[PDB]
Amino acid sequence: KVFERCELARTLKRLGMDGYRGISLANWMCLAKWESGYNTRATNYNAGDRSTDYGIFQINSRYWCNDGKTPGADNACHLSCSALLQDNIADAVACAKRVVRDPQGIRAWVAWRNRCQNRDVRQYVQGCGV
Repeated sequence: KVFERCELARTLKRLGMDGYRGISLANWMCLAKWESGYNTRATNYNAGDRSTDYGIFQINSRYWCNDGKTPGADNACHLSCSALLQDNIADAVACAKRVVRDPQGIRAWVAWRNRCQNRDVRQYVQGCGV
């Protein structure tokens, strides 16, 4: 499923993401936008370390979900990586919340640092009623 902007903003808000561990909804939107273009089916294989990034937040298999094919990987969200490819993003949101509970917070995603940190992200939620 490829979400429309405001559709996603409200979906995320209903899932309790607004202000989760101090992270505004606009930050999550900017993250999903740059990670997957709001596409829940987005996938990226990393030939370098044999891991894959899954879903709307491009959550990596080396640490967060299990796909059975990533060497010496962890599964901190305790989810099959397939759960991160559903149209329903509840499990992906649960996992993204897990990711940010760690030291780096939202900084865990390099894309956020590159495209969202110290940027004007207001435009991501304007007009969405959130």
